[PDB]
Amino acid sequence: NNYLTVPADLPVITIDPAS
Amino acid sequence: KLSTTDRVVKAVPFPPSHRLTAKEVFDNDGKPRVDILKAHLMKEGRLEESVALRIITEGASILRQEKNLLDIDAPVTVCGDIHGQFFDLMKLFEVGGSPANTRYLFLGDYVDRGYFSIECVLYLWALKILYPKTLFLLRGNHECRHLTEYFTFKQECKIKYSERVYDACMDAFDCLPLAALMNQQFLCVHGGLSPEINTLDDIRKLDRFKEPPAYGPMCDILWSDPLEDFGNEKTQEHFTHNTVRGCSYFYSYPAVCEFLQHNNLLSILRAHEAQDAGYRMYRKSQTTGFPSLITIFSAPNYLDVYNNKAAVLKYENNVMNIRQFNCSPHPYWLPNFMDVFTWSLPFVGEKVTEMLVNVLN
Amino acid sequence: MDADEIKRLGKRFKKLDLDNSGSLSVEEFMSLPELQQNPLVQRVIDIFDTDGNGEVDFKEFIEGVSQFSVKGDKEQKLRFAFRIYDMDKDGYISNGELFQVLKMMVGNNLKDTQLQQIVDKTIINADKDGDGRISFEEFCAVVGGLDIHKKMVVDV
Ligand SMILES: [Ca+2]
Ligand SMILES: [Ca+2]
Ligand SMILES: [Ca+2]
Ligand SMILES: [Ca+2]
Ligand SMILES: [Fe+3]
Ligand code: NA
Ligand SMILES: [Zn+2]
Repeated sequence: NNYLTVPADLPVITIDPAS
Repeated sequence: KLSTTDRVVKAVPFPPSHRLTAKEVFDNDGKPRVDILKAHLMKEGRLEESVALRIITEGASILRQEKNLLDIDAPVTVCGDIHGQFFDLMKLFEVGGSPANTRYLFLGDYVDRGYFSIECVLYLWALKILYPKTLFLLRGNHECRHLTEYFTFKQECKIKYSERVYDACMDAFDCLPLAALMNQQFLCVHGGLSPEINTLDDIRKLDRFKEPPAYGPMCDILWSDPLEDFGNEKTQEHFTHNTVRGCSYFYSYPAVCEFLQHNNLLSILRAHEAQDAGYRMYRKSQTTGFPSLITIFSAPNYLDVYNNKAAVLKYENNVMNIRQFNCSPHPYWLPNFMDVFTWSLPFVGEKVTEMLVNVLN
Repeated sequence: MDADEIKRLGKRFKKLDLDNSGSLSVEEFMSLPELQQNPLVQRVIDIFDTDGNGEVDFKEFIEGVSQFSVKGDKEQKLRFAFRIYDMDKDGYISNGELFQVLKMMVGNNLKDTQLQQIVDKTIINADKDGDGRISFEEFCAVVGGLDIHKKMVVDV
């Protein structure tokens, strides 16, 4: 190892996708 | 040559060392100054212990006076697991709307896994103090002593605050309501249904002011899941042992539909299981034409590896509006809050010794 | 130290002193293939180079190797490790040098932003007298219980 490593009526349904 | 004293990566702001006092966190009328708190906590700033304890115990006192089963009218924004992802909670309020003018319901699992759990608790508890009748908090299965000592929340408290603050959180978590009846249409819980819960009155009769037991209705509310094959049941049993959790049960689609019809409900809103999109709409009930179950999950890029979206559900004007959001940057911590000396010294001793052995042959 | 050890170190010093100048340069250390990929070589050389002239003379060589003796105590070993981080040799580990030395060890396994963040937090949490830097006493409070001194032993 040469480098240090890190240890281990009816409601409608709508969609607003991610910005 | 780079300075050996001044900081190398100057674009990173040095976190504040000062701990906020009571006058800095509570205004003239005793209301939390959540703008001050938000800005300070986003910088990884800490509070004085007495001030953290005041937030926790004042929030607990509000929760302590609430019912097991909250009665929450629409409109409301419903939110799932947070798991200590404070910088994603900040984005969540941007997407859902300011608590100054937005009603909120959180379904639990505020702590563990993410390394900003105490900041999540302090900020949400401050908001509950400031907005006692428009922001609501339910208990998740991680809001207990059993899981927070196994995962990292207890250690996080001891690094940033004290075990006294951890103990205060545990007593506060005991006050968290277990369920919400939302707009007289939705039962909202962290996990789900229970073989011992056939009516909403069965929830009202529970004693919630305790560590969640290893079995029983309070356990099941916090811990249960839909079957893996929910809606496609060969599995004719309504409740079966939940082999994923090691406690509580899987509930079937017939189980959910029967509960909904008997209690005149439209759907169960819950969290507790990560979703790639931040939500899942389950099979419609044949008698309602509406999804029988909805999972909401508000922790984006869960565990820094899932790469999932988060979502919240804004229910308003007879519209169920799913709002997704992506993860946001957060400051780095080594696993288990390890410091860089503990992390690097084994490697230093290994490599300096290796050099010497080779130099000497 | 032991007489036969002094004799062996003389012979090894001469073999490393490629240009027979009486002092070991960085290039001469780096001529050893297994040192070329060890990211702390320059730090160890700097510690051995107590007079700061950039090279290791024989006196420096012997005193440097002596710190890795079986007879050395815990404080002696831990103080060598401390000096790995304390680039400027003022007796305190400061932010800039802690980042630089960790950056040598980790390379690209962490981004500069992430490394600066955990360096900041270690400085804050480990600084107990408020001067903003880590003394040997503060250093040992954190790592003293890890028993790394047991591994820093070399047979001459
Ligand atoms: Ca030479
Ligand atoms: Ca020299
Ligand atoms: Ca120094
Ligand atoms: Ca100090
Ligand atoms: Fe969870
Ligand atoms: Na405790
Ligand atoms: Zn859960």
